[PDB]
Amino acid sequence: RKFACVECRQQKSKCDAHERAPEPCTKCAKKNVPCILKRDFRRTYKRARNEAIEKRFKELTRTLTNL
Amino acid sequence: KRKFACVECRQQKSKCDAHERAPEPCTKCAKKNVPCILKRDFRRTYKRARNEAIEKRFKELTRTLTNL
DNA sequence: CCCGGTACCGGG
DNA sequence: CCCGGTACCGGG
Ligand SMILES: [Zn+2]
Ligand SMILES: [Zn+2]
Ligand SMILES: [Zn+2]
Ligand SMILES: [Zn+2]
Repeated sequence: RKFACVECRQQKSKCDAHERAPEPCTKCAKKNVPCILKRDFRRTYKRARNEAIEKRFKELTRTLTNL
Repeated sequence: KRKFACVECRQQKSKCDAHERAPEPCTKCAKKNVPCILKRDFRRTYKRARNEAIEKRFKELTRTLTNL
């Protein structure tokens, strides 16, 4: 059907791009950011990803310091 | 604070207007001539699975008795 | 901004 | 009727 754009999918917000024609969806406009489409796109769980990077980062640093 | 859908509409993943329909059963439930019940804790039920499963446990029993 | 958690579309 | 699968609300 009428899928939601990348940003709106990431922010789990109501997207009206499919109605906004070539003009960026309201949301992406209210943020002055390219309203991109990609039926393939999947949301990124930020919070998690960060906790991971911090952990994987410390773990790395720590391991290196072991010399 | 969101408006939950009635049992039947949840079971059928159909648009439910139970709320904006006051005491009168949700549109969908009325047309099906069935009770429009509301239960927050209600979870749908996968029919096709249940059936396929029920047929196996039965057919397994059929082969055992037949294989004798 | 982010997301847990639903409502519901579209199609078989 | 049934559902796979995705849009979006409601809130911190
Ligand atoms: Zn959008
Ligand atoms: Zn957009
Ligand atoms: Zn209903
Ligand atoms: Zn109903």
